[PDB]
Amino acid sequence: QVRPKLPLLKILHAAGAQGEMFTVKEVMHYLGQYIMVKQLYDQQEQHMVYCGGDLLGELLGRQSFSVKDPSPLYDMLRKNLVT
Amino acid sequence: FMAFWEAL
Repeated sequence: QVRPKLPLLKILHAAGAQGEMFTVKEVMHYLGQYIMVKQLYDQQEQHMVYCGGDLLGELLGRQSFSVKDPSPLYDMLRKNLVT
Repeated sequence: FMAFWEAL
């Protein structure tokens, strides 16, 4: 089980997550749900996520990322999940 | 999107 830091927790809650403690599988699930709630993926190139000007981009340190190269996402999670 | 995301 992991406990997200507050900015990441707010993202998960905005996507429908409840509580403070999660499995990594649950964190990944609600990050995907957040990207869809905020409509951050490109409808015409659906592996591309454009997160500039969103809190998610601020945590990632990126304007965009691809689901085919999730390395910046994993770097963020390592920094923002307390295990 | 979800087809790709759930494949991680």
